Amino acid sequence: MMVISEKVRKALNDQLNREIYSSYLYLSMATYFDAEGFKEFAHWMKKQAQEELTHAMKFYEYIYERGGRVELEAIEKPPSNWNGIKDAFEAALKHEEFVTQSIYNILELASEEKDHATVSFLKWFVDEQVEEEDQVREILDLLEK
Amino acid sequence: MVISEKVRKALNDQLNREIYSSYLYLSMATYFDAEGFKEFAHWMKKQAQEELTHAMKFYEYIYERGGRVELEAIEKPPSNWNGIKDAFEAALKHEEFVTQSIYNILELASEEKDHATVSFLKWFVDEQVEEEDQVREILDLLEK
Ligand SMILES: [Co+2]
Ligand SMILES: [Co+2]
Ligand SMILES: [Co+2]
Ligand SMILES: [Co+2]
Ligand SMILES: [Co+2]
Ligand SMILES: [Co+2]
Ligand SMILES: [Co+2]
Ligand SMILES: [Co+2]
Ligand SMILES: [Co+2]
Ligand SMILES: [Co+2]
Ligand SMILES: [Co+2]
Repeated sequence: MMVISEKVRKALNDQLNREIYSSYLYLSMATYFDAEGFKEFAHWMKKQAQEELTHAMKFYEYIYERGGRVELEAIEKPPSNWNGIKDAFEAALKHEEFVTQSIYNILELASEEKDHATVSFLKWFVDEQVEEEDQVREILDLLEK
Repeated sequence: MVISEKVRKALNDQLNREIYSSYLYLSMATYFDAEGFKEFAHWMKKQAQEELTHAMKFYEYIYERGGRVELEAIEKPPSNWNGIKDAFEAALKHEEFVTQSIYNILELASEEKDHATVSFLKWFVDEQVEEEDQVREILDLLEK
């Protein structure tokens, strides 16, 4: 019933678990901000946390509409503390660039397999990822002022 | 054409709404730049660019479904607002109109069992919810 390859289902499945860890990382950034009493930065991390679950569930439902199956993996414990405000956001940017590269790797994999549906599915996330990296760069830019 | 004329017209209308939103955000950049709010202006210019990418998504989807795009005249946007908060409230009010308009196309596309168009729009429903919350977040931070 699967109209994607195993290599593609696997890579999509891996990304879903990365989106889940992303939500968890952002949640853990919330705990740091909130403990430092930066309640607005924390509110942004909790919103980002809920959005990354939106990302993960988008991968979920794509995997299944293409006849695949999802296996959830263990979620590593995220850091719960950073050396200041700028450093936590630098970590967010670092993580978002990591997510971007991983999505790029799936896109090239899907193109070499002539998988049009998965290429087209992924282009939506490339744009969101460009937006999400620029968001952090803007925050970092404004903090060094 | 594998979309109905009703959906095509709805999608072409939204394309022109994205085109206008881009021009609105550019106009807001002219205001922020005039007033020295250079960083705000950069946000507007990036948003103007993004709204154009929204326009070209609808463009390509229409042609991919066998429809045609027709570009309408672009209204002159406001040039000036009464301060930063006023500029961002207008943005928020404009985003809410864009959100409603997309839902109306989603409603119509569902009723016609146009599955491809439902699936296309659900990306925009989610982007719209984020874009609304971004400017709402700005406004809350301005009350400060
Ligand atoms: Co808040
Ligand atoms: Co994500
Ligand atoms: Co992200
Ligand atoms: Co977005
Ligand atoms: Co986002
Ligand atoms: Co910038
Ligand atoms: Co800037
Ligand atoms: Co738009
Ligand atoms: Co918009
Ligand atoms: Co956006
Ligand atoms: Co808020």
